[PDB]
Amino acid sequence: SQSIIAYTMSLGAENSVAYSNNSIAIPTNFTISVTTEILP
Amino acid sequence: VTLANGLTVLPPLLTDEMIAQY
Ligand SMILES: *[C@@H]1O[C@H](CO)[C@@H](O)[C@H](O)[C@H]1NC(C)=O
Repeated sequence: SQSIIAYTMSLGAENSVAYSNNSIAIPTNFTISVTTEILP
Repeated sequence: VTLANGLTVLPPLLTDEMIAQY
């Protein structure tokens, strides 16, 4: 069964980050990615 | 902030609650 549906807004994915005293994160590897920007 | 024949005021897509959450 397929039809029109109505849903509330997807505000986005929920990300859990934990602020901690004296704790740090540093990236180990890295990734290189190219993105398209279009200006008329 | 103090707010304010065929003329209808369309509500914004982004509600105040979702803007505050952003
Ligand atoms: C970094 O990522 C690449 C893939 O993008 C992977 O091939 C490479 O092994 C990674 N480097 C390390 C040290 O894991």
